[PDB]
Amino acid sequence: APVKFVKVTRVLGRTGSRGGVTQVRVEFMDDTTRSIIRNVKGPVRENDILVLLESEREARR
Amino acid sequence: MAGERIAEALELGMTDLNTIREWEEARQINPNIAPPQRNPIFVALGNIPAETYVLNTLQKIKPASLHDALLVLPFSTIPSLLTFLNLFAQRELNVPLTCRILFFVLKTHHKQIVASRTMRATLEKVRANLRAALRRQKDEMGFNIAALKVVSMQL
Amino acid sequence: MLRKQARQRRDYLYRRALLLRDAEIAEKRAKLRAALASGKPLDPKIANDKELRKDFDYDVSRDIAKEQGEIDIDDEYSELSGIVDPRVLVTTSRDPSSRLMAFSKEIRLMFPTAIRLNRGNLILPDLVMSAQRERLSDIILLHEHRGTPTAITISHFPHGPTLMASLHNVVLRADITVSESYPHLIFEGFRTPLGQRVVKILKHLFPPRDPTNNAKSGNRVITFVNQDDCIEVRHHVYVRTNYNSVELSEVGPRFTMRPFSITMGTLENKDADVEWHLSQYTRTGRKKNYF
Amino acid sequence: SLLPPDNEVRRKHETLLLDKLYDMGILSTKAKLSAVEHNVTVSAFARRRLPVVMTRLRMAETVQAATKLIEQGHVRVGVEEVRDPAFLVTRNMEDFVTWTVGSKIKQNIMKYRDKLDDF
Amino acid sequence: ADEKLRRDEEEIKRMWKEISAKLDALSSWHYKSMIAPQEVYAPSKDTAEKGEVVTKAGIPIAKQEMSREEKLRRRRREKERIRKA
Amino acid sequence: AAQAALKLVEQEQTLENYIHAGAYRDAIVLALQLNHPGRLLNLFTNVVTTRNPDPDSLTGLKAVDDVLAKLSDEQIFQLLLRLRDWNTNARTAPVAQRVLWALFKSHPANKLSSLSSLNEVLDAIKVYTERHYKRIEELVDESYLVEYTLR
Amino acid sequence: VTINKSGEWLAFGASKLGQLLVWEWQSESYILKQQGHFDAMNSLVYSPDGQRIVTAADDGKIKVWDVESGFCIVTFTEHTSGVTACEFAKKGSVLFTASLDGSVRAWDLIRYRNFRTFTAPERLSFTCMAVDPSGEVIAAGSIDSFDIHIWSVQTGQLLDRLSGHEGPVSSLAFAPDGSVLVSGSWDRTARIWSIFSRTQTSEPLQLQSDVLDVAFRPDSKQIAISTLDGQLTFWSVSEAQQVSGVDGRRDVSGGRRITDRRTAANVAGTKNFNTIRYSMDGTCLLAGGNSKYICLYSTTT
RNA sequence: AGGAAGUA
RNA sequence: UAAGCGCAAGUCAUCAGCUUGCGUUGAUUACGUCCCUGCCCUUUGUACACACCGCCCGUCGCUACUACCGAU
Repeated sequence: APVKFVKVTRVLGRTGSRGGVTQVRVEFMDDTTRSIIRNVKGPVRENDILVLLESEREARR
Repeated sequence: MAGERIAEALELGMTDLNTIREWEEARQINPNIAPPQRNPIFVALGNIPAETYVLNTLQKIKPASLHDALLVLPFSTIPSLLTFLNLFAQRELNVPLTCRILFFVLKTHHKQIVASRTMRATLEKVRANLRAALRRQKDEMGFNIAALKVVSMQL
Repeated sequence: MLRKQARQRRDYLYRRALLLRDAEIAEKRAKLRAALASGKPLDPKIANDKELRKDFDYDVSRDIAKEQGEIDIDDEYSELSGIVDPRVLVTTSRDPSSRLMAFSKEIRLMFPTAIRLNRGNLILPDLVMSAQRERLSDIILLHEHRGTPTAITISHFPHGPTLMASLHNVVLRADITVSESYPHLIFEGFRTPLGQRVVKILKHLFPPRDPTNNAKSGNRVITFVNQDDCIEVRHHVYVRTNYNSVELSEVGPRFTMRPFSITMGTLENKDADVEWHLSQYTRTGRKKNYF
Repeated sequence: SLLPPDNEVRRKHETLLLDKLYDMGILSTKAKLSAVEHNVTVSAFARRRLPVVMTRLRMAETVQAATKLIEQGHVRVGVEEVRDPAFLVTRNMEDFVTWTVGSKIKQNIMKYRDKLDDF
Repeated sequence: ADEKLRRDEEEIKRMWKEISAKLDALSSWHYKSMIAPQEVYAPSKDTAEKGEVVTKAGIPIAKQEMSREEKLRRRRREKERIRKA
Repeated sequence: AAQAALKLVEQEQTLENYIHAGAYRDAIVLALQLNHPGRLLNLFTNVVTTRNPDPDSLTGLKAVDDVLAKLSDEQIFQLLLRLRDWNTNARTAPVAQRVLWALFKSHPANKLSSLSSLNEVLDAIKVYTERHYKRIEELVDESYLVEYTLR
Repeated sequence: VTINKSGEWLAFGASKLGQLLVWEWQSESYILKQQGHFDAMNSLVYSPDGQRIVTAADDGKIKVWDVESGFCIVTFTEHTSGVTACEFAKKGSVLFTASLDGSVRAWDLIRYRNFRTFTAPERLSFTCMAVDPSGEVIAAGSIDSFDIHIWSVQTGQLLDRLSGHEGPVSSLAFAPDGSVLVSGSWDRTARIWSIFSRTQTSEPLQLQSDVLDVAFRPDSKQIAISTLDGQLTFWSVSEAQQVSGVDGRRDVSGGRRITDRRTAANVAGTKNFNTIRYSMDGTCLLAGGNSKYICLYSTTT
């Protein structure tokens, strides 16, 4: 399980569902192009470096 | 749920284009019996094209939250959206809409689009259909404003 | 700010004193006009007062506006009578109980534009300074005995009449969510001008209404009615099941209220002039409803 | 008051005259047009001037002391250092009148009250 | 006469503009190109003299074309506007 | 005119099955006769949203261009009435500028300035067409983003 | 009166108002008819193009001047009694202005006529004005009331009036991001107004004296206030915290008007900045008051 | 007078 | 703000089985979202643009005209 650092561009306003879970737009940090959207618990803003595990997650609510 | 609406409608239109390109290859082979067997959500609206299905379900979303449902779109289903904007710019189905939401999608996703390669080929296609569409309609309306000038000066 | 509201207190009390100075010239002027119009008997002091005729002819038309009902009476309410939405705080005593914060919950749940603050440790001139700066157009205070509440003190701003009232026969919410529409005020038994003052300081405490279809639109009613100067309020929600029938339901706190003070000036003015208080310990004070 | 007394131009210009002149500060109640008939007065204008209204606010002791102070320029009305002794002060500008910023008079006030601060 | 009442009223309005300007000046002001297309032509009921009706879309749609269902729905829509207004 | 009423009922009974059929020419003509025009706008929207665009044409389908050239005076000016009524909407402006474009390409500036309330008609068409033209011009200058997104 | 060498143009100057005009005497026509302001100005801004400056005055008119050619291209006369403030949006289409008439008039500058004149329910006289950069929110503020009134442009009504201040709010400014309103008031305080989210919250900035002015860094991370001492100070906006400050009392002293029996360097009343701006880089400030010196500071050093 | 129906 | 801590008062109603003030010390954790539970409002208006949407829908009623089914 290699660790992939990652950061944030957009905060996805009207989508985020089921409680305080913020869904967020994510631009990868080592290769600064590949951008997936991830599910984030807790307070998160733009320009905020997130640490994610295995990136084979394409799901939402 | 609106981004899920254009996600699943985008996927149903994508498999619809898959079935009519398989059937289109088969009718380029022979006029033999080749059942297209379309989707029982398309046949309930009446054997409609995916252009007017996906266009009408992009006109259901009210254009405040158009960029919200449009902005939740993942990079997996950006290319099928570019396919249908190639079709909307081809047969000219509401070109201020396909301009507007095209420019939202590229305007966000530049570095993935400019770093990719295949969507610069389909981006060349939608460049051709978009430029020909806006070019033609622009030329028509310019001719009409000139003609209305000549008649209104003629009186 | 403070110089503004202090000079507004002082100027308001001065103009009220000029009302009390001009009461006799107002009644004398009204008998002059009504005896010009109706018929020939007129008092010879009125007919002989030579300043009254000139100041009459300058000041007829405003008494015409009063008799017609045109102008509004100078008051701590009719500057912003029904246009502004009155923001109303509710607070408690200093260290409230579980029952007292639940009662605070249901009475802020009674008024629509009513915010609720935790008490904490908040010096009371910081209550009137805080509601003075963030323009809470009414605050109400709460007091308990062992959680079962025993007083409220409505008190509004910049310098409006506080009312202090004890509290009896209180039933909270029972076992089991209540709507917040702009409610329906009814007021029964306020026959006197003191009843008209307490009815004014209760009917400018709620959000006003656009006057088109208030008679039908809305399902929430709030009822104040006094027997023996101890007013009542119940809180009912209603569906009008016919054109000639209606189904009510008790929604909240069963409430009765004995006012013991009406003090002009705010909650800090413990020196300002009362207009009313309970006359216990007089000998015929327990035989009168309003005074 | 020479109009017929049911008229609407009367019932509006009464309220605008009385409310204008009251909130100006010359009248003292806004419920009597007889108060304009014999209670508007050049003494009421002159007592609505600046050295009298700060004598009345007790910014000074007398109108001569307050006039001398506002010709030496210690006062302000609002934000601007007023040096005119004829500056008419209206009723809500009788709240925003105090001493100017670096005022020796104000250091004498905080100095009397034993609470100054050289900061 | 009403000519005298209105001549007196206009002279009193002239007096109040002059005097009220002089009062605000004494208090030093501490008192209290063309046309859009929708204002050249906009399609509406006064603009259509029809057996058709100009809709809220701006498009005339004729009753003779309108079936049972669409005249029904426009009755219930205008009655929705009556229950609101 | 009871037989004229039976003529109206009969030709309506033709036109509904005619729009059910794939032909559009005598529904343009028979709708400029029947004078109920919301489906006339549905006919121009149908004919410009056809899949088949050919030839080098004016409206799309072949007969429509020279049935606009073979349309008469009161019929054409009444069509200018309903194109100043369809030019206002921005959803049906692209399907009215194209048949309006066929109309101005066919008929000259004397047939169109021939009399039969003409000034404010073509003025209203002028101002709304200028509005939507300014919109699509701004769309073009936004399409050079895609021109840049290649290289 | 002067008269051309040809004999075809006549020029007339009326000295009381501005009123310069040139007149073709045979083709009877104004080739020129121009006028300045016959009263003190109160505000100027620039279009975001940068080619025209608009200025308002106590004359009652708000007029639109071209930077080249030295003429007023428009003069709007629909206020009365002195125009206090004057501003644009991001767009440069709409000219939002404010006046002691009691009204904020939102002018359409391509059609030369106003959308919407807002005013307050009780009669006010607004002295300060700030429009959101995406120009769909209006803030204004007065001396008579000391709450702050917010209208909505794409509706037309009044969206809120906002609390908090113990004195007449005397400088209003939205951020060029458009997330934060900032109020500067005579309660010797400033205020961060976070409107647009679900918590319309405040965050006060306890200052030392009466706030005269408020200006934003063109990136919205830092703000400057003029306060009545004569001192400017510089504040972080995200984490609200003073970062810097100038005491400019001696830098601005344009001394000894007549009817000063006090000396030039003792007049308090020329020793404060009415108005401050940043430059478009965000490096230097303009600062200026009731004085003779315009005072150009920096931010980093 | 009732019962059931259409269109506007 | 929650929580601890003592001190004072007893103000015509209430309150010593306590009540109400007053100071002292003072955090964590949300400060976003309507997904769950709900509550309110939109689809009519209220002034006008540059911009943008494009006729929400079902069930009975009230009337107006047209023609019937069964008594008298």
